[PDB]
Amino acid sequence: LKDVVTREYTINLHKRLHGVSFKKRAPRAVKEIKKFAKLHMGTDDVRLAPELNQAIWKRGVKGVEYRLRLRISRKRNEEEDAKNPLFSYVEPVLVASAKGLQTVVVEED
Amino acid sequence: KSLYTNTSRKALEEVSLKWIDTASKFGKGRFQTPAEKHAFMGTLKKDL
RNA sequence: GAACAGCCUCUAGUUGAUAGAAUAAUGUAGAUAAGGGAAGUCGGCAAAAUAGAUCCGUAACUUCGGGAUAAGGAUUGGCU
RNA sequence: UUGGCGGAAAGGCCUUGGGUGCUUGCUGGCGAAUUGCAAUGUCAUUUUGCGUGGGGAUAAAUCAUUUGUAUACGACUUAGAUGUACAACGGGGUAUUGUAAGCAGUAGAGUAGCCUUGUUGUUACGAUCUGCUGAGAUUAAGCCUUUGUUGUCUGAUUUGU
Repeated sequence: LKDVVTREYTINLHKRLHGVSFKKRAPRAVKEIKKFAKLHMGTDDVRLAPELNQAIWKRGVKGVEYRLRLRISRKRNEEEDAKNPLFSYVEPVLVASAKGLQTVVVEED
Repeated sequence: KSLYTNTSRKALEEVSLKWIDTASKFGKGRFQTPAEKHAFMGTLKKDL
């Protein structure tokens, strides 16, 4: 029943994609998010909401947004669970601007 | 410390500094002090 | 836009080509460069350099047809 | 056992005291033999055991994670078990650009309407211009500041005289 915390973060993807080849900009942005979720939630199994992949790829392979306000939920797998007992789910946050925000724990109701 | 002693007129020359640069090395610094910056620029919008 | 040029798009069709990691030297392909400006080099090889359109202006020579876009210069956007 | 001395690689030298043997300095008693006529005829350490027992103080490296003063890969420099810690975001600074969007304007070459009868009407179109606005945007990815918020903090392997 523990380790089911969901938080909201802003990831500075501009910093992480600095100098990256333009055709590997968006594809690596997905990998950075999984790396970002692994750092915060301790999960190798990280799932991306299809809406989030849309936000990363919204302006093409190369025009990744500088900051993404995102929600990462650490949840449990079921139905003959795999090796990982926990996986982190990342879904986009609908916000006017992703700037100036702080990471907050958001209740899962 | 120097392994030897020499005069060379370049070792015994007394050095009295006149001014030391403190402008930012992160760009083409124009001000050597935040007070000097505020005096030249005047009030800014962020100066709430 | 002069244009079955280039560029972008619709219908239609593909999204195929071993991939993953920060990408050292040397490369291959694409570029930029102070001041000088071919001193480089067999050799300006390679590259660079005003290139469209409109107006102006256009020499030698000529088989009188050309040379000729000679050379050279100016303009070009948006809006009302 | 007591005093010292010795750094060139000393790791050994001299020691004052006791005990303890031996003593061929001199004189005796007993033994030895058949290893058969020689046969090296065997006499002085390194290391090991769920060895013996008298003591003795109870660690680190490496992988993985992390760092960028380093780097092809290895290698290197760092950090990392509750901190004047580390990380992510922000907040400030510092820099780059050059004045954001939006809303107004009696600004604007002019233009088309209508006229509740023109200082300072009026409904519209209009590149631009002015103001809020040295603003907005970006800012470490190998910038500074680690206090505001949220997190993390005992995984793997090997190494002994």
